[PDB]
Amino acid sequence: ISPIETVPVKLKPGMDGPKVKQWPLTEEKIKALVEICTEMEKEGKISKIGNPYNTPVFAIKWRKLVDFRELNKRTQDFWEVQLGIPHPAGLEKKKSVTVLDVGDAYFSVPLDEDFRKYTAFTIPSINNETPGIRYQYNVLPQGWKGSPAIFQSSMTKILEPFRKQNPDIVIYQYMDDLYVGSDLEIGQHRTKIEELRQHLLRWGLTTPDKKHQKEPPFLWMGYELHPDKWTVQPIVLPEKDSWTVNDIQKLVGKLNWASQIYPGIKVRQLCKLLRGTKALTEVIPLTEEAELELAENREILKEPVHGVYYDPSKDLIAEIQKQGQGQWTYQIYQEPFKNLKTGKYARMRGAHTNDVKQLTEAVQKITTESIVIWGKTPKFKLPIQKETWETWWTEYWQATWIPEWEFVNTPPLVKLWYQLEKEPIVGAETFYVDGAANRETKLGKAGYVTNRGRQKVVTLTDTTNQKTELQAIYLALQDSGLEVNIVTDSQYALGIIQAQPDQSESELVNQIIEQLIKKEKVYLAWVPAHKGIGGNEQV
Amino acid sequence: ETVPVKLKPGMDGPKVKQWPLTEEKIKALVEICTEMEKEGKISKIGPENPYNTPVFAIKKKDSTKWRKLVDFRELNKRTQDFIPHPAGLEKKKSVTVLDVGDAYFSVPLDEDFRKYTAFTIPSINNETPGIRYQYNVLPQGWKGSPAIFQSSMTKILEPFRKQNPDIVIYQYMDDLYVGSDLEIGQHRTKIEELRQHLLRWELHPDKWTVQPIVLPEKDSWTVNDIQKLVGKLNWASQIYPGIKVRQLCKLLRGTKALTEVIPLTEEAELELAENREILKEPVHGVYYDPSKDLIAEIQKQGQGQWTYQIYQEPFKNLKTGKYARMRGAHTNDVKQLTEAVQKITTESIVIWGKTPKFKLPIQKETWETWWTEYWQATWIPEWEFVNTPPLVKLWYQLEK
Ligand SMILES: CC[C@H]1C(=O)Nc2ccc(F)cc2N1C(=O)OC(C)C
Repeated sequence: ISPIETVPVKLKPGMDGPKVKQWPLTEEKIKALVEICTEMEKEGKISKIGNPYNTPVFAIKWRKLVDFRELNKRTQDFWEVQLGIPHPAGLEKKKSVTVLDVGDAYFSVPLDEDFRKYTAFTIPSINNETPGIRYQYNVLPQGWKGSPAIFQSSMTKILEPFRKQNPDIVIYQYMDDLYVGSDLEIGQHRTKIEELRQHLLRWGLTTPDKKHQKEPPFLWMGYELHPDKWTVQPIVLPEKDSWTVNDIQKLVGKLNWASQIYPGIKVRQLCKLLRGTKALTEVIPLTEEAELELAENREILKEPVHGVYYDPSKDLIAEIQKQGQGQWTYQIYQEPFKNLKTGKYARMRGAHTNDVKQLTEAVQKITTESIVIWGKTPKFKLPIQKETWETWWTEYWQATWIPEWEFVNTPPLVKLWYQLEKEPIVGAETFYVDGAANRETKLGKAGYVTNRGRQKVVTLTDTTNQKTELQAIYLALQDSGLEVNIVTDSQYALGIIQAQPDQSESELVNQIIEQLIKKEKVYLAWVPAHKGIGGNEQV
Repeated sequence: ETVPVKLKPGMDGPKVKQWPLTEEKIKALVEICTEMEKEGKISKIGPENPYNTPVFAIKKKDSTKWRKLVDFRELNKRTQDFIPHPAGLEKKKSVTVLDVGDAYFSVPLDEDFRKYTAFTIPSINNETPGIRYQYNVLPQGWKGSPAIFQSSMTKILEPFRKQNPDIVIYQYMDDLYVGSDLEIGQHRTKIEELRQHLLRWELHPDKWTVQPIVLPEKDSWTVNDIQKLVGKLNWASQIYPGIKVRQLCKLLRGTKALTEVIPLTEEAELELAENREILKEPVHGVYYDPSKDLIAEIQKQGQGQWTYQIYQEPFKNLKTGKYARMRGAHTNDVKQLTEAVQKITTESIVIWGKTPKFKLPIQKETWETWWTEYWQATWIPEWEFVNTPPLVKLWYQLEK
């Protein structure tokens, strides 16, 4: 009947065909369907039949709608159609690029005859009684689990030839589209498209004539695409006198998206407006800052952000910036100031980490991205001195790495905010710290005793097991000279501190970190708790 | 002719995602994959096949050509079950491994099982739908292959076995392990002899054990010195209950400057002495249990140094060791770790005939995006990522 071989489809093991009841429909909705199903019948898409299985048909001139939700639930799993699709930055410049809407192609593919029975549905009647008009599908049902999958594949095999015959011609199938591009001359190109078209058609595949086919630049996940370059679709920021929560959330969503392409976008103040909101429809007045912030953003969004495609014959370079603690920005280009890509990474907030570490992560994300965008790794231009890197890494407890990179002195630089002494400090006071707190009450004390006789203690209410110890340590730091030694039985220090964090979730920690950073020299030492170990036995 | 291989009861086929690959690697897999398809070893597949297994490309020990590698770990696990370990293999003066992966292609894979062997070749930037294939012959890496081929493997091996007995032959997956006490030249020359034989169709186990811990020795000791010494021993007492810190901890009373020197009491003196002696040997009563999983933990010591232990029960080591990075891996933590894991696994196979489960001191992301870049072995152990406890490190840092 049709060119293409069908693909063998099965119902999930054990399950069986749909058994849904056909809704009752108005006399005018029924007529509309009766007429559509006749045409479809004619065209050969559906077959008259009248089969245990049934699926509900609808009516939205009228346009019909069949609900396969049940069928689907019972349909075997397939090899999923990648939701990961091309990102402009990883595309090539083409002298030309066409698009072939094969919309009607869906219904142009044969359905495993062995499986059609399942698609059986029924046109109702005014007469709740009379025998409904029974049909079933011969081609891929609009809205059926397998459809997407199959169709692409089919398409794929049909191009296998043509592609092979035209190594200098790129074809991209997405949804019910075909982005065919190349570097041939307009006539050569035109001629080839027309060649592609008739080949598809040789398979019962229909495309629109040259006086229908869509035009450049093309819309792609946020960008307008010209065959020589891309520009970001300019984004429109509403202007209202009344802003609801919903409103602010959408906005923020939008703004955030922009941060990648556009530099300087902020939402801190806009985000504030969502505090303690009682309802989506709740109206929140914009504060001054929020009115301002929002303003500078409208200014930034005017600016046209134009970009450059991927030239496979040139270096791939990524440069990074620390826009704040835990905030990083990057741009990937091949030619100074002509980026194929940019982006920023949200202030990842951990339990305890450091900037060098964070930098390393950014680098890995970036890497994984490109491996995809370009199937290649960029040469890194990083705001950190090789000395810094070698100091930190060579000794960090955890396996880490950064691909080929070079130093780039563009403040603010990423550094080691402090380095615990490798050995105890001679002449520096020695604080023997300890903290204890009633497990259950959250009442405790924390203090130290030094070799110089200095002592102290504080009682703390509403505190935990760990918090005291740390506070112990905190105190010691406050009360010591630019050089100190601190002994503790805390397991938590041994790590969290000895692994030298310059940022944390724990505010306390944060404070200790501030303190640590301030000193000239700090040596921390750990000893087993509950031991005859002096100092520890004072505590 | 084929044996009806099946999945463990109620188990379904693997559906693992393909990780992104360097353009280069992709180009190779395609070249490779077309070859195999030509030779009918594999066949492109339909979308009605939802399973998948990751695949990738390597350039193992010394070559200008890429080798296709497939991660059947999941499949393996779901594959039904079906020669014991040569207790002496471990006891030979020298071992050599062999890649007999090829032998497998010479065999058809059960018709109804192939679907599960499905794999996908990517395309940079998803510019092309992946290239789907499924095996027709026994694939390299699947646990089923060495087995269903055991029959013809032994068959072709006997004549060489029976021809020498002073040599041991052990097969693990795609690999073959053989050891002899013969000197270097003879050993090798004999190996080639074996290859030749097979063609027709550097380990020295005697250094592996649990390792010796040595405590510091000093002219004079400081409070700190002693505190550290004490923390170590104290911990160590979870392995040796004879280890004692009583005397030492007494010297630690009062609140002296970390840097003040302390004179050692004769008691403390003997204590140290007594502990040194306890540590002169691995803890007693440690015996490999075949029914349990083998665990292999690793620590980053730094300066390219790496310690590791292989145990089944906590503080009961079957073996411990150090590994020092190879040449030209300097700036590469990942490469070294990768190198070591391979080494530790080979040594695990050699000894008990199976791979351990690793605990890695590296972030999942870091490991995942780069381990394949330095892998060379046909097999692939299991692994999890962890945070190294500071003491475990300091302790094993003390090995002789
Ligand atoms: C077919 C050529 C291919 C490509 O290499 N560069 C461009 C450049 C501009 C475009 F408008 C499209 C495309 N191409 C493509 O497949 O883009 C899809 C995401 C639409």
